[PDB]
Amino acid sequence: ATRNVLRQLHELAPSIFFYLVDAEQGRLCGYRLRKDLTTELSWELTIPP
Amino acid sequence: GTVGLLLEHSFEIDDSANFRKRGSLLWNQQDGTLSLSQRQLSEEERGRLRDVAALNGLYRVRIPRRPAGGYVSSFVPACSLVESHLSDQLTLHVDVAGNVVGVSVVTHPGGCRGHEVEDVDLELFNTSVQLQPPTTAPGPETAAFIERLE
Amino acid sequence: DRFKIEGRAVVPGVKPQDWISAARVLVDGEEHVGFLKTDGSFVVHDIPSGSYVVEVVSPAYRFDPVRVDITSKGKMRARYVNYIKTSEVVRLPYPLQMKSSGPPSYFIKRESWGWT
Amino acid sequence: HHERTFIGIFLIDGVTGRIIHSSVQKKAKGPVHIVHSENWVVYQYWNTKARRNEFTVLELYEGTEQYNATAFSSLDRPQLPQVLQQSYIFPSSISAMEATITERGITSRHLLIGLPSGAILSLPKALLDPRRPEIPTEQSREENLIPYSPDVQIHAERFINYNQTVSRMRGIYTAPSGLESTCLVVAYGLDIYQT
Amino acid sequence: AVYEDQVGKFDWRQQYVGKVKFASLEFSPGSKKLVVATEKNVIAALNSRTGEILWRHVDKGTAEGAVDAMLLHGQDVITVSNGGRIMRSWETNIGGLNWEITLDSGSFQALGLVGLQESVRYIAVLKKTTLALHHLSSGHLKWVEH
Ligand SMILES: *[C@@H]1O[C@H](CO)[C@@H](O[C@@H]2O[C@H](CO)[C@@H](O)[C@H](O)[C@H]2NC(C)=O)[C@H](O)[C@H]1NC(C)=O
Ligand SMILES: *[C@@H]1O[C@H](CO)[C@@H](O[C@@H]2O[C@H](CO)[C@@H](O)[C@H](O)[C@H]2NC(C)=O)[C@H](O)[C@H]1NC(C)=O
Ligand SMILES: *[C@@H]1O[C@H](CO)[C@@H](O[C@@H]2O[C@H](CO)[C@@H](O)[C@H](O)[C@H]2NC(C)=O)[C@H](O)[C@H]1NC(C)=O
Repeated sequence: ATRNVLRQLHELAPSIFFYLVDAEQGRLCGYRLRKDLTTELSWELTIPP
Repeated sequence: GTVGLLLEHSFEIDDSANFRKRGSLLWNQQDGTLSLSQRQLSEEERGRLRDVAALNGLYRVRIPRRPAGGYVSSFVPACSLVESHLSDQLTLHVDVAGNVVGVSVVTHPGGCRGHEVEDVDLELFNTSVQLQPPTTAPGPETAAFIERLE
Repeated sequence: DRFKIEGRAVVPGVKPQDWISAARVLVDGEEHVGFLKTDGSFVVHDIPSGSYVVEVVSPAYRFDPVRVDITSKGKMRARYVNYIKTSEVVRLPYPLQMKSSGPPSYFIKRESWGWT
Repeated sequence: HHERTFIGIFLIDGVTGRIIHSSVQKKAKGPVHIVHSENWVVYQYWNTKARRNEFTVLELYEGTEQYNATAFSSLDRPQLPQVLQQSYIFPSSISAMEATITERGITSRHLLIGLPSGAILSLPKALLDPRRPEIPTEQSREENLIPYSPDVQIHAERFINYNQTVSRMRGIYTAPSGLESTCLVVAYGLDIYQT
Repeated sequence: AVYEDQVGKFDWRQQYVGKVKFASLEFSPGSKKLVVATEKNVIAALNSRTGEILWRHVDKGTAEGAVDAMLLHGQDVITVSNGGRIMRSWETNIGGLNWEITLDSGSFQALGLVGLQESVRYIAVLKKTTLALHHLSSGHLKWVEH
């Protein structure tokens, strides 16, 4: 978490996405990174277990 | 029998979640048909949409799962929708048993060339709606091989 | 409703004590595992009714797999293995008489002198 | 139950969430071994109606003109690809599966398969091609494509380990090794093997 | 490999056994052996001079191959496994197998060795309900009591 890395992430935030899979509930989620290293929900899918 | 599903759309300046009712989907399982009933945009809605498209915002669509039991949602660039004269396509992916799995939204054509669109081109929803069940994978054909081997 | 599979394994020209220490018998591809006795015979236990493929694995000799069909009552039959045209039936003796065919070939040969 | 079991395959986009492909294979049971590489997916399963192990290969193609040859943005792809599928019969079980890698991807691609007996098999990828025709034609000849055959055979000459068998295999790892013709393979189970 | 000439020039293999659970070292001891059983459901015989492997047997990896009890007698090993279901008599000298039998249902509690008139000839098996005595030479059941 250096200053240069923090600046680069502040510049490049809206181009990085996370996707998570929960097998117990069969739920897939996808978030997008924000400027201040926070995340917001973008997409969601469900498969009935 | 026919069922009804709510369909909400959201767009904001700061890219938050402010979903509100947009339309209703009528789904008939017997013949497997899907139809949409919606309303046209208001004035301040058009202004806010133009601002969102200017600020490279997003346009989110959400439908529930049970015709507060859950939601399925997706998003598309707003500028790619404004420049397309509100011509878009929605696909509803369903399970094998008949459970709603997902919703997808696309526009034709894609991309953002930075054109200029006036207010008179934002009055109608050229929207297509499609349903999608899973296909069936093929198997290893052998009878033709056996008979040709003879 | 649990049954067993019995058989014997013989390698021609070699007495059994030289190779049984590094061999197994597999039923339905590691679903059931058995080991060879001193003289070569083997028995696998707790096999439910159905159809299975029995083979003998050893890193120095070859053995052909055999299909075994076991009914609900317990009467069992043995036949060849074929994945195309599965309905074909060719009888094989039971209890299993699995005889080796020779060491496997892991390598590729070359060419000798041409003209005398 | 042996008549109401199935395996579902989903090809999805990680950014937006579009389900690019949905498929279901009936009369099938696990475990499932899958390899997903540059353009294709190959997965194996067990078929109960015939009681045999089967391979399935899916391959994706675009049209005849590039939509965009300068970049690839997942927010600007409104056209679904074309999917070609095929299946084959494999006369054994599988303990592991992996694909070879190289520096530039110039050499041919092979699948390393770890059998329960202990040996490791090298299967060419060109054998598993969905474009192989059932009825040979002149175009097939000019493309130099082998006619379809439903069975793949196992030969002892194709093993990469002569008799250094690996028992209870669990993983196969491949490395480029700074050369366009050699790949380093490490198979780890109860034993450890390197070649 | 290929050509039968590059054998051992590029490849190498290392063999292993799991964490030890039971062991037995008393022997002739003219023969140098060390019979061991691990938690990976594998039973092996290691050389004592160097530590190599003379023979090894690998069972199922799931819980249906766990070894419950192990005993040694002369040149033979007696093993009870599969949740008190399978009993085996391993011949240590050759690495083969003398006999293998299946016990009745129940839960294994303890394994013992009994004899008469300065000669051991029977094996005693205890399960939460019953007690059984079997022959040692052939494994045939002698009797069972409740
Ligand atoms: C309304 O939406 C459609 C949805 O794609 C737009 O696309 C046309 O769709 C029709 C129906 O298949 C095709 O025949 C046309 O070729 C499509 N247009 C183009 C440019 O490819 C359509 O353009 C939109 N506007 C209308 C119909 O006025
Ligand atoms: C192919 O995609 C690239 C990436 O989006 C496009 O390049 C961008 O084009 C827009 C306007 O078309 C410009 O505002 C951007 O500055 C461009 N970015 C880069 C990195 O080049 C390109 O135009 C697309 N090509 C076609 C034929 O549509
Ligand atoms: C695996 O195969 C190799 C084949 O080379 C065996 O090595 C040969 O063993 C014989 C018997 O001792 C020797 O006469 C040869 O000289 C060996 N070949 C070489 C190149 O050294 C090897 O023994 C086999 N593995 C086992 C466990 O037997």
